[PDB]
This record gives sequence, structure tokens and C-alpha cells, in this order.
Amino acid sequence: AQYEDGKQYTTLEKPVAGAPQVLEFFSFFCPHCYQFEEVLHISDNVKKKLPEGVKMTKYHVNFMGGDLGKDLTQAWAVAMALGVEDKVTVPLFEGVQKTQTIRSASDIRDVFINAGIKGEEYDAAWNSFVVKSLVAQQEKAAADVQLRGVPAMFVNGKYQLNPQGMDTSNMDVFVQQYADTVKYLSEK
Repeated sequence: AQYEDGKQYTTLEKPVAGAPQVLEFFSFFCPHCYQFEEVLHISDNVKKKLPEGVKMTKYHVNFMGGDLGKDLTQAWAVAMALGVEDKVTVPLFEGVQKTQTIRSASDIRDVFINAGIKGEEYDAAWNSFVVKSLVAQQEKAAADVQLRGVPAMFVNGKYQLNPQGMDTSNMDVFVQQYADTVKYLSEK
């Protein structure tokens, strides 16, 4: 057929019950994740083609960047709780990978302050139990699919995108194939 198990996607031999419909994993330390977000705009183009009613979820991961990696998972939890993901995603990527000015939790905090989140509100969120359970959710989702690399995308907890089975000679064409594959998997 046109979409083939093992080509544009793989099936999990261990389906994950109750998983989010479209689940994306990334790390602010991950070079392809930077490309996906700042150059390719994958999340964005996927959304534009998802059917009515299916919501999209994106989680940070711990297994890159050691201690600062864990701080970033907690900061992304803060980002999610405050709903400021679209204000901190670019400066966090650039702070880690471009300027390399993010070296400590305090430097992560600086990003949010510059984005206009109040210190007391950031600090209160950071220390809250709601962010702690949101950190737990991110960790659990990654654990459920035995995740050992990012970027990664899972559809209905049973299908994993396989971008290495796609042409990359044109970036636009790659993005649409990626997005169209997600939509197909969505309708499966």
C-alpha cells in the first residue's frame, strides 16, 4: 500500500491504553527537535491537518542534558500549567542550543521573566504540586512507550511516526508527508 507499517510508521507491539491522541516528545537539548520546532514547524503543520476534536499534547523528556534536562522538564510543566508554551519555546531552544546562555535553573527562570511571566507566579508554579503531577505525567507517558530517543510522535498510543522513511531533499515536502501521515494514522 501507500502507508506501510515499518515504513512511515511502526506499530507498538505493546499498545498504550488511555494515551493522548497525538503525543509529541522533545528535549530542549535535542538538535533535531530544534529543527522540528524552529525550522520545520512540525507541531504546527500537524495541527493544521488534524481532524476536528483530536487534541495535541507535547512533553519534555529527562534523558538528555542530565541535571539541566530535568530542570527543563519541570520548567515545561510550569509552561503547561500557566499556558505559556508559545512564549517560552523559542527562547528556551535558542538559550540552550544557539546562545548557550541557559546553564542553570536560574537561567531558565530568566527566560520566563523576559517573556513576561511574573517572578512570584513562576516560583509559585515551580514549587506547586500541580506542576509536580504534570512532571509525573510527562515521565509516565515516556515510560509507557519505552522512549529512548527524541523527537518522537505517537498516535493513539499505538503508532509511532518513522520520519527516517521520508525524503528530506525539500523541507516543505517532508513536513507535509509527516503531517499527512499523522492524519492517516489519526483516521485509522
